[PDB]
Amino acid sequence: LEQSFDNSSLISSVKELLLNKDLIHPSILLLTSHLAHYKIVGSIPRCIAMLEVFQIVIKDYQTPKGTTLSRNLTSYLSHQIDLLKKARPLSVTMGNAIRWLKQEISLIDPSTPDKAAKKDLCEKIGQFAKEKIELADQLIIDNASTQIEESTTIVTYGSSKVLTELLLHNAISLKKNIKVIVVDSRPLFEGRKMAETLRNAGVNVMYALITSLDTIFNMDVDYVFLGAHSILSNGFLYSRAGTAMLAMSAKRRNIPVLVCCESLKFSQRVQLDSVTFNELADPNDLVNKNILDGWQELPSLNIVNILYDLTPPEYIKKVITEFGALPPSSVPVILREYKGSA
Amino acid sequence: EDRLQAVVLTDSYETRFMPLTAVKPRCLLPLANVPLIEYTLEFLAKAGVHEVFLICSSHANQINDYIENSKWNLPWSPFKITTIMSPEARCTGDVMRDLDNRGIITGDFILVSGDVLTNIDFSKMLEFHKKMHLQDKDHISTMCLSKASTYPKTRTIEPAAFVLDKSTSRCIYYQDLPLPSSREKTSIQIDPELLDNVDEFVIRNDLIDCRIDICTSHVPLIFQENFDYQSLRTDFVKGVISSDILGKHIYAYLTDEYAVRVESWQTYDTISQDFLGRWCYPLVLDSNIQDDQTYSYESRHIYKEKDVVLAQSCKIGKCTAIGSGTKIGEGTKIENSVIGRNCQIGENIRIKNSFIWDDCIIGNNSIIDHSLIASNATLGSNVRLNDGCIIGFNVKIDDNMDLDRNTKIS
Amino acid sequence: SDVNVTIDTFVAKLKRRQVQGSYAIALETLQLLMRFISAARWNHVNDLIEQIRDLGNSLEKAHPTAFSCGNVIRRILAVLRDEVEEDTMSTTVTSTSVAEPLISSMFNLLQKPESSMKTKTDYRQVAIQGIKDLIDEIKNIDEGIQQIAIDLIHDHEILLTPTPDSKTVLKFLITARERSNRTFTVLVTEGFPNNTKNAHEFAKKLAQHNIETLVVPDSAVFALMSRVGKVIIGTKAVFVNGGTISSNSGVSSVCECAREFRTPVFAVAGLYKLSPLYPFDVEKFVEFGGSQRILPRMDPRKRLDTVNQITDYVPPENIDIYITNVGGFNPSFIYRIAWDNYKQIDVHLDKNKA
Amino acid sequence: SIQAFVFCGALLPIGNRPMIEYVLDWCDQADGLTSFLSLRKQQFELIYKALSNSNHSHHLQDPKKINFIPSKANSTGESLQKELLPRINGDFVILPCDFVTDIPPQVLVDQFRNRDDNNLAMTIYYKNSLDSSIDKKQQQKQKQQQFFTVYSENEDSERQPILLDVYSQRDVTKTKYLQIRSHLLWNYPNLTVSTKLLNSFIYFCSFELCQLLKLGPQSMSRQASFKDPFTGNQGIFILPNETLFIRANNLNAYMDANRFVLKIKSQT
Repeated sequence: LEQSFDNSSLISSVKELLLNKDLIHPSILLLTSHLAHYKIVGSIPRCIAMLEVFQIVIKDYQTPKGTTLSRNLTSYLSHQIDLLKKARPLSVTMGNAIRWLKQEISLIDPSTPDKAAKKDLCEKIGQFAKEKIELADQLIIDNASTQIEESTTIVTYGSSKVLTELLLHNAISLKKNIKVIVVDSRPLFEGRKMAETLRNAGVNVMYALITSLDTIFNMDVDYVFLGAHSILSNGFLYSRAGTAMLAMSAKRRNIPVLVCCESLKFSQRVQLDSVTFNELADPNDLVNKNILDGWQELPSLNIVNILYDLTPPEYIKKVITEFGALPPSSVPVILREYKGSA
Repeated sequence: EDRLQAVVLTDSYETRFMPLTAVKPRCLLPLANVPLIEYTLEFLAKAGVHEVFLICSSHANQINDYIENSKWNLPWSPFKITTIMSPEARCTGDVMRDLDNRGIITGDFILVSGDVLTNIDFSKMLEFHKKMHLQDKDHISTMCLSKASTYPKTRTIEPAAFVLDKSTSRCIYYQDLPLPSSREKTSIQIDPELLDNVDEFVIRNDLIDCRIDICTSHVPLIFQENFDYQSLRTDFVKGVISSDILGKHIYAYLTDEYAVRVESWQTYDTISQDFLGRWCYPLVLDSNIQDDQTYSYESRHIYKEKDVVLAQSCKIGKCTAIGSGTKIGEGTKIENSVIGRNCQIGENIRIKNSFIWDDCIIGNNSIIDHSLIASNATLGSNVRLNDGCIIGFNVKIDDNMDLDRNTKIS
Repeated sequence: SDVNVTIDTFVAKLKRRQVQGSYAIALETLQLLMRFISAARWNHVNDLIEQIRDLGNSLEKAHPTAFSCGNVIRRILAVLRDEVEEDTMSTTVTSTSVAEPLISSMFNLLQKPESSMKTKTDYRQVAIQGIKDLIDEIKNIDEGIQQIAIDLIHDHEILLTPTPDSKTVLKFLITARERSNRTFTVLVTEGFPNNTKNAHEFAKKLAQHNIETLVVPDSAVFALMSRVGKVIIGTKAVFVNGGTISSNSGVSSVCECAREFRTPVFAVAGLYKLSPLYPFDVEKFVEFGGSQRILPRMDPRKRLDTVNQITDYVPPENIDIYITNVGGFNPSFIYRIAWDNYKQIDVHLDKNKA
Repeated sequence: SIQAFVFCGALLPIGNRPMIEYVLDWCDQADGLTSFLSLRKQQFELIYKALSNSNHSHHLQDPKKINFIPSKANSTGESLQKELLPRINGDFVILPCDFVTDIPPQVLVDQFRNRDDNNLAMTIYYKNSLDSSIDKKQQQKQKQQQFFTVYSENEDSERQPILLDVYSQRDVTKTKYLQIRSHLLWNYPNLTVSTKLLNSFIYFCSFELCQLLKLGPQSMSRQASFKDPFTGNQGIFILPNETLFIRANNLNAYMDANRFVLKIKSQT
């Protein structure tokens, strides 16, 4: 009660809707079903999957009689976003795409016979993720590869989002020697997906848990690379929980730390505290007859499960985007030069 | 309850290890710088036993002198130790009936066939067996086995398929699964007349065989007059359940963690690395019990004793184990392999996935891959190897000898 | 003899973890030690320390990383190593008693020239009470803990421990709520995946005594570290640097993350949890665990590698105080308590005095 | 999207509502349970439909196409293949002739939701319920079913359990005495089978009308023999699914429906 972070109302556990005024897309319920019951995403996997259902749901237009297609879809698509907000609040990978999409709703005129409404939207929103994601990730590949020598180590955290493809390129598409250290944490064992993949790729993978983190650093170790969820306007890395403890330690143990990221994952907002702006996710998950049951109904017990947390930018040495590399204090200068400009 | 008898039998897999085994039994062979007699013996020292009964159908003279040099002939061991000599080719079960004709064994007792290695407790196995006593008087035994979950078809020699009960876990029938690389003999058969009082029953494959069964003394007397059974599970667990004897209930048991038994070198390939890793928790290598070793643990699974001369610029990779009396040289590479005690390593040799035993001298520029070397077998210069070289004991190798796959030379 | 087999089954008791924890092994190594005391015929007082120094080398070489057994044998030697010099100068006439406990230890090796009259049997019975007074100290170490820590801690601050497997603070925070009626909370993380057995057991019994408690995951402990300004760590053993041998898992990096926020870091330790040895290698005392409960799939064909760890070590710069039965102490003062309990000979506890 | 379809093949309905009608508004009870349309044969519909189209203020949008030939005049496996090319809209749900239940299909279409395992058909079933006693009928006509009973305790793999083959009494147990190909055993080799498993005929379905066109599944009568061949290599082809539950529902198969409505299904 003294910190009262349990009464930080960033999320509730509300469910069970029945309303049928909107024609709810059945497949967008599947997307929310695939998130909230068991999380299967990073952030750019959402930015793919949020786009996967959007190409389908615009194809079923269902434009009514006395309404322009500019007038209904700004309500029709945005009503379906609140289904996701019941499941999981948005990211900036969510956020920067959808406001760009709401521009495209507004910049059309009453001239389209709804047959032309596909290809002016379809390839355009396809060339979004073709440019802003795919070949944006291509420029990640050449930039990080020249900053990695052979016969070294990489320490990652959680499931990566883009540097999985980077580790595939340096182990197979360039065949230089490399050892991989993947560490994830209870409850979301998403780093095991990388641990399956890179040894299916056939490379030296050492799996790890965050409680045993010191003895990884007591060996020959360097080049700590990180996934990301958003970068603050200061330089704080808003990312998956438990990122900063290796980010403080490897910076304390004088070997450099980088964050693989992109310009789409920037943001205008700013903060400097970990427990201010976050999300909780269903406190039943940290249980597994069990050992304990009854965080409810029992006096003086609670289960927290932090999803996102900030890292100080002094821990990060170099921030790499698709345009290049940059020091972490110099993050917000792209916000005036490329994001909404490029 | 009390008086935990047992019976230990080696000497059934002399067919399996024929390039070796001419001078010493399979059970005498070193897994990780130390043999696998005492892996079982310390495991039934965990059982809290009072006596054992060895079977040595071959190489009988070089068994007890090793026990004379063990701690087990010295009076603080959990059991007194007894041996039984025998002539050759005395198969399983016929070792029992002649012992049953002797008839020392009273009550409950421990079958360990093959050579096993595990981490399972003795406790939860046994009241489960006593739960069978409290549920049945026509009971037979409880066969504890593990669950090779992510890997079917890599239990190398024989694939074993089991059908058992949901509730009581009574093993319904056994039929040996064929070779999985052989896509031809695609049929199993289970006669449903004996499927009366189960009606919800589990048919599995991944129960990896370890032959660790405990049973009462009545069922060898049942096994006595049925003298036409020659194996443990290939014939007898079928015929005791295929309606010939009426109302006899054998159970199995499944555990969620490690228990295994050596079948071939491919089993010797896998579980050596599993024991060298932390997959054998808690029975770990730095315990140093048997020849009261001096192994100190380091990260990435390094098992170094003392008196280890590590040269400059020789990288030691993951999953290695080094005894005393050893000297590596400059420019060599040590990775994912055990190293015998008291040996010599030359210059620029890449040992990789190969189990070199004691007293071995390797000539320079002679890399070794998937090729274990037995005792006293030195090498020469430019001796290149490949998969399956199971070269044997005291084998002099001259220079420049490259070999082919499955070189079972001696 | 009959005592020579009870040590062998005690040697067997220390191989395959037949006892765990820093508490119960010290009581059971000492009750078993009295059997060796009652059946010994030393015939000379320097033979009796030879009777026990090989026994420790039959024990410490048998299992190194247990220390609650390992520090008793030196301390119970030290109460007799004291009394060799007691009967030495009292036998003489000129300088029978000076009785100042400290001579300058630098100069003592650097000056070398070359009623109870004897009562040779008393070294037995003074060790028989030496059996008894050690255990009776261990039974109530918590009163010297609780005398100074409620002095040290205050009322309205949120807290955190990374060691739920500490029966000290399990017992201490009962009476830290009960007698002193201070209200607060404790954050509690898990020793994943090992003390999470007891971590769920820890806050539940504290939920019975309802100290506003809540369980945090191991990854979240940085994100709430800005709120909390005090951490306590229930350690397992402690060496001469003030670097302590802690409990199972997860506690070292969060002790590092606490130190980075300029947060005071507390520890509790009994006087018998002291150890006169030095941490030469950190990795010769950091014991690991198993690949079983850190991933259960056991792939033989993909077959990656993974690391467990069931011992964490911290430097003394990351620690601040030692709440003990005899007071709170500096991380660097630890020698003076230890060398008031141990001697320079049996710290190299080995028959080869090379 | 979801589409309904009802099969058909004393006849007097006992429980104060017609036998044929018991799947009509029951599969569309609330919002959620709405399929696209349902289909049915004639079955002298005038007694059935005139009471079924009573009490109307509820937007009872009921189209129903009628055939006569897949109505015990032909095997409903092969005859249905031509009866789907105008009938296809999206996902499929079939219905048996006279199905009854207690727990509504709102939670059963929830089982159809989270099916990202690229499935083609999941089959929600149940075993026999608590029967009366050792009955005063004939012997236990047990449909020995060849499948995987309990949930998979392995991640990512058969996360709903699998029906593998399908047989019964009198076909294998009286000719070849429960023989199984060990080849089809090799995929998920830790199986469990039962005897009282009542084939509930519910059979959630999908877009395999786009993908039944290869030869080998086209000769299927009885609408279950598609994983009865392993359909692989001598890799594996597409996958079925199966689901069941614990308690508190109903069905009917035999002539015991005269006594199912007597003491089990009382309504107050």
